[PDB]
Amino acid sequence: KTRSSRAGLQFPVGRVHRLLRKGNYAERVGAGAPVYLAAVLEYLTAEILELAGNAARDNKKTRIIPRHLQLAVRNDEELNKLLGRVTIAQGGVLPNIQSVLLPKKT
Amino acid sequence: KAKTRSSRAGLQFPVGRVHRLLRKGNYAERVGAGAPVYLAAVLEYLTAEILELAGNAARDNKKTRIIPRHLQLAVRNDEELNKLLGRVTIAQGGVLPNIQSVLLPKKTE
Amino acid sequence: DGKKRRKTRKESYAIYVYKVLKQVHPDTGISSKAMSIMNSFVNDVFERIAGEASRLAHYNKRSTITSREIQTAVRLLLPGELAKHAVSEGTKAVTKYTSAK
Amino acid sequence: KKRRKTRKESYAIYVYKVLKQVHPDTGISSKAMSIMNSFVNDVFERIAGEASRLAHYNKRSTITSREIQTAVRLLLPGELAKHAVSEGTKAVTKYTSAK
Amino acid sequence: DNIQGITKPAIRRLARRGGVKRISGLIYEETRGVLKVFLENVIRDAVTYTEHAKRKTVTAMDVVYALKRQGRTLYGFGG
Amino acid sequence: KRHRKVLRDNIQGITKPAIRRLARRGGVKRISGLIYEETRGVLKVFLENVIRDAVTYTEHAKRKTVTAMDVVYALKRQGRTLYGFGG
Amino acid sequence: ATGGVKKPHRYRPGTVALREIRRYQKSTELLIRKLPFQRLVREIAQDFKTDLRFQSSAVMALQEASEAYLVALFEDTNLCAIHAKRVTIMPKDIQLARRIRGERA
Amino acid sequence: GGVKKPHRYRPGTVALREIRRYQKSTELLIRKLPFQRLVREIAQDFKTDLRFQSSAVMALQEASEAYLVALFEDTNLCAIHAKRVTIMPKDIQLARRIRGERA
DNA sequence: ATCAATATCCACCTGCAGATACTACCAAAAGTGTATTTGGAAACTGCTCCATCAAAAGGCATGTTCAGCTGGAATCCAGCTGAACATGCCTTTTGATGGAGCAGTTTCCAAATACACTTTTGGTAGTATCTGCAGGTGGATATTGAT
DNA sequence: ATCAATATCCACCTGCAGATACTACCAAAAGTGTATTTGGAAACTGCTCCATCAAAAGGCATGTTCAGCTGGATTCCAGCTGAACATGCCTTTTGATGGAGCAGTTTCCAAATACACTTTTGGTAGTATCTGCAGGTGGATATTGAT
Ligand SMILES: [Mn+2]
Repeated sequence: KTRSSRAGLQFPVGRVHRLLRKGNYAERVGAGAPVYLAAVLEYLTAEILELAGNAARDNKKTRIIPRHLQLAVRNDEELNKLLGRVTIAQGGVLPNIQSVLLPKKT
Repeated sequence: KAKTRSSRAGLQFPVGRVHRLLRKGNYAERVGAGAPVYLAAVLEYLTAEILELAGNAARDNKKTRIIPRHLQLAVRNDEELNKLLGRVTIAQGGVLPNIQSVLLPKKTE
Repeated sequence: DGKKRRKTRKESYAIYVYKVLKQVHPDTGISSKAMSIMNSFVNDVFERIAGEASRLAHYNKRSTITSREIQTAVRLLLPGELAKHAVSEGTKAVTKYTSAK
Repeated sequence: KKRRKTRKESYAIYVYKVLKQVHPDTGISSKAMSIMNSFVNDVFERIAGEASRLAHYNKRSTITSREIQTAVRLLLPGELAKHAVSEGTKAVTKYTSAK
Repeated sequence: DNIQGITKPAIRRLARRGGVKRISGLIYEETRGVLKVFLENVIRDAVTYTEHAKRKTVTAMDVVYALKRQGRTLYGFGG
Repeated sequence: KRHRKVLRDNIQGITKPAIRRLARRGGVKRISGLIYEETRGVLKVFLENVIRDAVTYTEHAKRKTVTAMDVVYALKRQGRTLYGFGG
Repeated sequence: ATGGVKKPHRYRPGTVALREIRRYQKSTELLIRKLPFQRLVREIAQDFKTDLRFQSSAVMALQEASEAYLVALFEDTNLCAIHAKRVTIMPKDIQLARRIRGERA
Repeated sequence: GGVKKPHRYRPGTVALREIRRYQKSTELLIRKLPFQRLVREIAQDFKTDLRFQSSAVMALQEASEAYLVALFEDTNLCAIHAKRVTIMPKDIQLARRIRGERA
């Protein structure tokens, strides 16, 4: 029986372990450590697709693409501050046009 | 012991201590033999570089001993250090004396 | 007529993504580029969590990162509501792995 | 008398040394000294770090002195960088020709 | 007073060092807001460091480790 | 069988219409005459910047080619981290 | 009868811009042409280092990066004219957007 | 009562004189008590019943104060850009945004 | 307020690259199980500096009158800047051949690791003279701003 | 240009916050010979991937005229704000006690890990057929714009 199952997750609980050793972030790795991680990583993955999935239904597409991800990420308070120095590769820009740039008073 | 690795390189920065700090921090599996020499050297010089200008800075303001204010004035007045500390705040450092030119008496002059 | 001087494996999370996808949307696909973005998402969030705990330990003389450091990282590194749910989601996983065997 | 003796090791004694090798008559206050000890620690970790990442992209594990060269090269502004690399290749060759 | 503990002239004093001649009236409140944002943000991080080393006291290193990752590094206290 | 001709003044390959579109998307309305020149320069530094890091990397593990991943480090390490092209 | 301007269609100054401010925003392609933005990633390089070569896909990354930027440097620079009570971007705009960003002084 | 035209330094001049005075000096320009109060009032909401090593509070006072100062130069610059010399909050709001705070 | 004259949605359609799909081997990685090591909680108490007390002292803040001008608004003419319209060029495109130069596998040693063991020294901890300088005093006079 | 009207800046004075000089101190940090371990450097080569061609077109950038109106400059004037002056409360701080709590030290096992097998899997390769939507057409309705 596998350490993913053992913990309930989907994100490779053994594979994140290695990368906590090969990285040399500290010397010794715990037991909760690599588990507790593959939980976060997964959750987030999960978070950002319940968004970029709906993104996709809104414009009648049905396969997620980078651009959907930009709407997702960008239309969302926290993710946005988590990804303030990130750059979504071909993920346009949230539609937006400033006020004083609109033509009126005939 | 016989001769310090520091003086075996000709420095005032512990080419020994570096090698421990580099091992304790977990930067790699294996710190090379040259590594801490180089690293110490490079550090040593930069610290000479500041102090030089930090000495001069005080000598302009009629003083013998260095205060923080002598560091802050030293640093910003120099382009390449300013960038190296481009996003650092020296405690009790103060700021370079500058006033925007449009705020000068009689309209703008 | 197969295989050329065994090419090193480019082990991504492409599959662990797709698996955690179909859960959220059973009938939504994903491009390569759509995806290829998500991998570095994982990849990126890793480096930071680990690394931030790496720091926590070194400010504590700890030569080990426990799930409590990972938590402290997560709690520092993530913004608000994203923090809580991750914190909990994390423990939930530990809880289960310290209740089997 | 080893109780409250958890060593708070610094660079202060080395900072003062170099202080003199250029401005022998000029002093340094403890407050300004601290800054000067914050600085060295700072500049250490960066170069150290930038070299810690530099091994890993290359699939290497030994932080040779080369790593540091680049680490600094990547890190240090224009001219102020050209000098550092030198002084650090200076000291390394001295050590290579040592007892 | 606390947030009202920060004074309009002190704000004028801190602004003058910025190099400001004429300070509009609303500023004083807006600034007092700007000041709270900063603080809440720092201490939250700092306190999270305290709580890790199991302590009921914020060290001046909890603060550096906080002000560092914030993005506003402070020399002068690190040890 | 090799080619390679002189490579000069290619900042012009960045053209006013396109320096427009960037600015359209920007959410921008009226483009003054100068911006076209100010931006081209503004772009040089950036490229100039990301590149003397992209390379400082390649130059290192003894290569003669700058890779996708090569850039990514030169981005990230400057606070411009891109996802997509790898790592 | 002699009195009625002309007839050829002309969209007012600004209501093609909005039509475009609307459009590029919508999507995602890079607004700089490849070959010409290529020669500049070739060219700025060889000036640091000759004999060097690029990956089909590093120059494709150096784009979406240095692109993105402008369109978001411009984002910041629109904002700035607007703040001088304007609707035109003039060089001084950018330069203020750069300065405050910490791109200058 | 009457005063027979005394001395009243023309406005902005006592201001423009204080600018020079404070740039040249370096002392923390917030009364230490109300600060050490505002520090204590906020952190309580993160953890109740705490302590602040006197350095830590000043460490923060160096940071908070020095932030503001810089942020004020950015404002003034923003302000002068509207062709003004009086910093309104409409200025601050642009400076924070560009820097990426309201962003 | 129509009425023409445009782009703009939206629907239907295709063409195929880019998706998803099985078979297949398979080197590495994941897990299992043992001996073996050890980082850090567990709890006890020593003291360094944190917190409120006390209690002056006056420095520094708050409200108040006055009027100086700075911001903003209201009108007006140069010419900048977009819109459009004619052309024609260089990017784009889709493909094909070296072949440069990257990368993967085999070999071998200089250099780096763990290790037992001798020595140097940086931090501590009082203890005590030293000392540049932060505020005090003239008395100059520069900058300000009335005449 | 005049000259009071105040803030500024220089030499010269002395006292103490705070840097310096001296010894006793000791764990631990570092250098020094020993014995072992393997990282990475080499040389050879399979092989993906870039430079480079080539030939054909077609959207795309160039320049050009033309004129709408934004930017910039002008005058203006109302009310926000700096100045100054009067209180007078509120910070300062020193000066020093309980007493928390950081921070130190002896314990001791649960937790890491290094150890050698064993099962599994996820990635490349290979080949092979789908299927979502760019993309191109056309016809209905929306936006803009001169009457
Ligand atoms: Mn060149």
